Amino acid sequence: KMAQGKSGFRIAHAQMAVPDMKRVVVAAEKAKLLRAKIVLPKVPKRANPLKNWA
Amino acid sequence: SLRPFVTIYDGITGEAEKTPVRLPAVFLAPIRGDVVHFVYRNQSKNTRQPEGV
Amino acid sequence: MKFNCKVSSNPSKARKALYTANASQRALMMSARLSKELREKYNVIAIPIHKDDEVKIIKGHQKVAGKVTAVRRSKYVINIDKLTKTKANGQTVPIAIRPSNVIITKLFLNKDREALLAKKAESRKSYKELVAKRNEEVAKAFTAVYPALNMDIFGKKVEPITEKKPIRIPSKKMAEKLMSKPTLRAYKTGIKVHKAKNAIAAYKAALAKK
Amino acid sequence: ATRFRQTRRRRGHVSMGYGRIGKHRKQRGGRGNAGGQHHRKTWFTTFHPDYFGKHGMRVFHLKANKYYCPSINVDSLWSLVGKDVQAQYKNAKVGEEVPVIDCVKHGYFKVLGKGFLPKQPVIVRARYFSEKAQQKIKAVGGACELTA
Amino acid sequence: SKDKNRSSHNQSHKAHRNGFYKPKKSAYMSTKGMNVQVLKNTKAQRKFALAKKLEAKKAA
Amino acid sequence: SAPQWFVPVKAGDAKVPAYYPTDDMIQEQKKKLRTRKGAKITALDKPAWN
Amino acid sequence: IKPKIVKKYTGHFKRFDSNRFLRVKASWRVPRGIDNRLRRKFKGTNLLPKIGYGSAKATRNMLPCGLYKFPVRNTTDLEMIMMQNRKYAAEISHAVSAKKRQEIIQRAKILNIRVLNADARIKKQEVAQ
Amino acid sequence: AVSNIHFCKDWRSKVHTWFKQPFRKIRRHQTRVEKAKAVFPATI
Amino acid sequence: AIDLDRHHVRKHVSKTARGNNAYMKLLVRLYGFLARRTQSKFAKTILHRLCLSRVNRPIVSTSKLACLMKKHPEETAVCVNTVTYDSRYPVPKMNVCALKFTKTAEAAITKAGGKCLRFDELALKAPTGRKTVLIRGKRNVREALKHFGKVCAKKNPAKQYKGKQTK
RNA sequence: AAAAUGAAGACAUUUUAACGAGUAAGGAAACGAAAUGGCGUAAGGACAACAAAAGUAGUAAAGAUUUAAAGUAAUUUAGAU
RNA sequence: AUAAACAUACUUUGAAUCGGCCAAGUCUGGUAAGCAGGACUGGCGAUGCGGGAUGAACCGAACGUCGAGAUAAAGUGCCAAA
RNA sequence: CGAGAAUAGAAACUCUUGAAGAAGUAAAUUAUCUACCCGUCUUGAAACACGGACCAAGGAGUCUAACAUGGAUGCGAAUGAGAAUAGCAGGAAAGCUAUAACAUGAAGAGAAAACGAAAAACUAUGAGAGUGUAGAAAUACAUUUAGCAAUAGUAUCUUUCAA
RNA sequence: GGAAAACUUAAAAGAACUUUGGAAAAAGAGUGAAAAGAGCUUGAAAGAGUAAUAUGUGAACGGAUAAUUUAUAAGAAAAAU
Repeated sequence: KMAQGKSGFRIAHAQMAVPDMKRVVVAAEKAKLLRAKIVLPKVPKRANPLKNWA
Repeated sequence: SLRPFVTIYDGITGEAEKTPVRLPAVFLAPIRGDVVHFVYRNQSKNTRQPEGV
Repeated sequence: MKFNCKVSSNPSKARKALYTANASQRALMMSARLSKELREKYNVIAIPIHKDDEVKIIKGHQKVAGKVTAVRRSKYVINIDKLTKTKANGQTVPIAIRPSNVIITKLFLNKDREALLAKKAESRKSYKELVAKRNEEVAKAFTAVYPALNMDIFGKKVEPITEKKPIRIPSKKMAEKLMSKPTLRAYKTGIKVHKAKNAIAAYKAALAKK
Repeated sequence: ATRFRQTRRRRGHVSMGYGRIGKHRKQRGGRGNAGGQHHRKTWFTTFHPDYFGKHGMRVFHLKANKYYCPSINVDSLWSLVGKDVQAQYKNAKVGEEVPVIDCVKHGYFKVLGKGFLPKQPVIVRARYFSEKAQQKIKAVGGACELTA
Repeated sequence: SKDKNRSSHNQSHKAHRNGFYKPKKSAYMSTKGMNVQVLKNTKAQRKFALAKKLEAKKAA
Repeated sequence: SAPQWFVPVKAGDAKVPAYYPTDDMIQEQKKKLRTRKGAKITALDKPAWN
Repeated sequence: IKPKIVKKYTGHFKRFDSNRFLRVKASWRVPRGIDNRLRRKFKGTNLLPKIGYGSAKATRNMLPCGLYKFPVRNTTDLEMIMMQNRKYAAEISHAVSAKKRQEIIQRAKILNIRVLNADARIKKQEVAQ
Repeated sequence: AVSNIHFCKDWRSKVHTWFKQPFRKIRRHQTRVEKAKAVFPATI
Repeated sequence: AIDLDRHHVRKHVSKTARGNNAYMKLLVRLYGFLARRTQSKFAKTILHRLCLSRVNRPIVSTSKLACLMKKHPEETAVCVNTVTYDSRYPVPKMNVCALKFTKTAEAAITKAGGKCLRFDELALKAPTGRKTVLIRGKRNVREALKHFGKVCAKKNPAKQYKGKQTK
């Protein structure tokens, strides 16, 4: 409804309806659309195969 | 748009009024800090008095 | 707050008007409070000080009593015979005292202080009847809305409201995202601090129960 | 906001961002539009190629109120009354009432023909009409009315 | 106060920083100023194909 | 229980907050600085790994 | 437990020509002169601040005692670092009186928080006491 | 854009500031009120 | 040293919502998570378009939504921009997801029987994008683009910023 | 630069790789994975002991002179007089 | 064939600059010039470092703060490391 | 003799120095190495080129008006209407309200008279969405659909002697 | 034409008497919370004086590295079965 004491002014809608990110996350997890969380593998240090037998 | 009920208290006796009042829709407006900063930066200069050497 | 446009709230203009005040207006500034015995007899709070008026010092190093020997309106001070200092070579000189640091104990009333002390008495009574008239109308209005109550409840202890009804508003979820970084880190620090204070009190209570 | 200017980021640099060889002097080629045909000619040629000269006839005391003629196309006619009024009279024809879209009251004096009209009859009243505007109004089943 | 007149020194180095901008493909596809009869033949066919297409679009 | 960071100490009859426990329920703990175990003892006839 | 704090340059970066003129203070200013000896990094005078001198991020802003600094103005300020007494250290501000300093020092001992001004503004109990 | 600014004359003595605008409102309103008090349908 | 063609400078792509709008920042987080986890080109497209500036996010009117959705009846238009109302032409029934709906545009879609979703509801219903029709508005219709260039040019002259004595 | 993680930790997140000279000149503010990061002077509006006495101050402010510490630096911090 | 996704194509806005100087298995005027003027490239200007004793341009090589190691130009009677 | 693979195997330490001052840091002096006067115009200055004896304080891209681009913002065929001005509470150079003249825009061409836009478009490439198979970890191939932005080219339409 | 020059203290209580001196003054004494002592709130830099310490053949100053001197400055726990 347009304001009566403020001609031409109406309360705006936020850029998002429910400003919460959790309900979308649980919907895709329920729908099996999300990959599993990733922990970066420990990158091995450079070695010298000409001397390091291992 | 349920707009939950809001209780009205008595200032003298402290007893809450039996009839709650719905939450006005102005309390569901987007909370924009940037837009307020734009307006407050301007209107805060409107009380200033002219000066000059 | 002051609402009169003729008077000024400027400290610089207040001091200047004080230093350039003529002798007529310098006497009213030099006023001292009457003592308990004199206040009950005349029903007057304070009158401008006078010569030969006996006073008692209430603020300063020496709280002696004496007779006012000099009223100096240019310096805005007075002199007491008792309070004196020897001027090195042997002669003594009076010590100035602000009139607001003394209270009058004995009056010098020739013929005009009778006029003044009477006039300042009716003024006190006439204002009390004005305050009384206004205070009864406020009471008359308050009871007209709260007949079971009395106006005396305002002068007593107040019992706060203990009910804690919460309201569900879909903005409490964003409250931390509407904070600037400087004020969010202060809000969260106060939360963490309070929890530590609340955790110690819980631990202390277990030992007290033990 | 003088704290956000470039002067605050150039405190310490000698020339204040204007060069050492070519200093910042008083003038850079004149005062105003000087040299419109001598040393700024390549500027006026590039960016205002018809700045110099004369064209057209002089009107000694022009009457700009006589050329005032707001215009509206046919596709924008029904907005003058609203989409709710348009749907109300959608299924009208010749014989019964049809809304009259007067345009002078709304401030439009001429009606032009651009875009399309809803397939409904209508009575368009205005001061001037276009040749293609009247065709589109009559083809949809409406009428054209003059005013003043 | 004689000065040096002209030099090409450092002009090829400057020209190859943001190097020779080749024209796009649309520059070679312009047909302004082509044969008059060839343009007439092409336009005649395009108007024939377009009208047939729009007639079919009207049927469906 | 006590927070892992909270090591209560006796207050010398000084001013303490309402949440801080009083002296009668505080038992001081000796400061511990040695966290590495000493060397083991093996048979006299066997040689050390080192 | 305390790591090894390594400083890449322990000296002071003094302004150029500050040792010859008293009007040129010792606070550093990058020389912008077109002929400046220092800004051209001549041999002998090529010591300017760089990001390369920055100390390790882990051991940055860390006092020699192994802790950080947390200024306090009253007793309630101490309550913000009682969970991190192994990480921070109280540092009473310079304007805090001697009467208030005792309350902070007395409370900080209760909360096991180190104070770096423990002998600040003390009374005259140094001779004949 | 070819600039057209007529500032080559003395504009500093041609400047008129509206600092009296908030006080004109009070002044005119007080006269409108005083007119009705004097003879009411004179301000009619 | 090393002889490179050029030195590494900041890449000229935005990776976050511009400005301090708390809700637009939340949307970027929501779709930054979806693009990273679902690894879908659609969520990458929405995430990329949410970070464009206002000038690069042009409006789309109900007239263009009506025409683009004509042969897509059971579909949801997805335009990352404001949606204005073309008062000249009727609004059919359609479900549209957009950053903002004009007061007159939302009432025209709602009355016709459509739905005006936002970008959180779309992520709840079609997160990877299944009944979506990606739509963006025209960029070359800006009045600024007319004046760019040299108006003395022989092929595509500019439009001559008006000023003193512009006949 | 790319991967990973992400309502709040904290060091302006974690990992890997490449890179780092410079006059004139440019890089305004804001922008959670931040479209360079900061220090200093003064003035205005708020915040500063969350249990009803709520930043420091005659148990010594500002300033000054020095001794040490933090920061690559701009500077900051504290002791003594 | 080879190389190229922080590739490629750009768009907009704008700064400073158009006194230049040097080298050469190059040229023209001049007896010649550390003279005057050009073609191609690399430099100095805007640039420190190691070497040529010293040097705007030569030789090696272009610079975040450092530790260790092979090296470059060039050196190895003393100054001076060999 | 023997790789793979299966079965059994084992590393937890010493000495010295330090509140009689350890490690580090600072200041002063000495020794080796190293170091030309700053700012400025200039192709080139440490220059026999100019300013500078020394210290403190002051000291130089500011304001007003018009236009454009660009980053954040509101509204959107509208935007503004703190145009004057008229009211409200409160006493207020602040705040709020005013179906409003007008400004920019929605339509463009022509010197002007006189005019004033659809074949409800076409072509090319292009953003997204599925399905199957496989490697097999990610990911790669085949197929169905969609055709936004942008660029180019077109048919058609308004105005002009001329697009 | 046209300057420069603000400030003791809460209160003058603005030292008051002796000795030396031609005098000005100085040394005591005294007032004051404090000389803040009238050239009076604080009291910077340039320039001097005194005291302590160090250095030395035609400039001086700065940087890296060590040596000497001085200063700062790290602890009260505790082993094996």
